[PDB]
Formats: sequence, structure tokens, C-alpha cells
Amino acid sequence: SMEQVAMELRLTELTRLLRSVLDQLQDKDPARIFAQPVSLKEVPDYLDHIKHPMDFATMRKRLEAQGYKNLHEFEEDFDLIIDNCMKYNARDTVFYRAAVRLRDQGGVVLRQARREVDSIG
Ligand SMILES: CC(=O)NCCNc1ccccc1
Repeated sequence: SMEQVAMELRLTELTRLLRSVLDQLQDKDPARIFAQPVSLKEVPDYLDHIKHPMDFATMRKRLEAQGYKNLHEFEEDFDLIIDNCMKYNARDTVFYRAAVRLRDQGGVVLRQARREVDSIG
């Protein structure tokens, strides 16, 4: 139907927009600490601690599969990355500190993204 095409045109642009947001967020992780899923070969006990793992590569896969219906779903996953890290790692680690910085620096980008998504509809 013409409707479903229109719906799919918007989803495509939401995806285009989120792709830009994603690059900007990941630019704030220069050490690439959150770039890939935590390896179970390197951290065997990880899933005993963290029930819903997340990282930028996994978000990107879901993104290109147009798996985010809105910004809120996208933000949930970004928050997972941060919150998981701040629990698994103690406060005085490079890991925890990287999460704090990514959260702080990401807030700017996500504040703008909300206003654009709302604006463009
Ligand atoms: C994002 C995160 O939680 N990173 C710290 C836990 N993962 C880890 C993996 C390999 C070597 C050392 C640590």
C-alpha cells in the first residue's frame, strides 16, 4: 500500500538520523572500550553479572536492520552500554571512567537528537 511505503520512508530516515547519532556517540569512545561485545573467552563470568549485554557493534547491526522503531529504543541500548559497564567495573577503573565520560559527552548529542526527531516527526 502507499501508506506502508510512506511508513517505510520515515523509518528509513529515522535510521539515517540515528546512524549519525551513533557515529557521534561512538566518536566519544576514542579508546573503543564499548566498540565490541565483551568476550566470554576473556571474561568467562560476564553473563553471571550482566543479563543484557550491549556494545556499539551490536547497536549498529540492529540499526542497519532498521530495528529501532523510535529514539527511545535506541537510547535504551545506549544506556545499557553505560550502566552495564558502571556495574561490572569498579569506580577506579579506566572502564568505569570511560562510561562516565561517554554518558556526559553523549547527553549533548541525544538532547539534540530528541528535538530533531520531534521536529521532523
Ligand atoms: C566494557 C567493559 O565492561 N569492559 C571491561 C570488561 N571487559 C573486559 C574485556 C577484556 C579485557 C578486560 C576487560
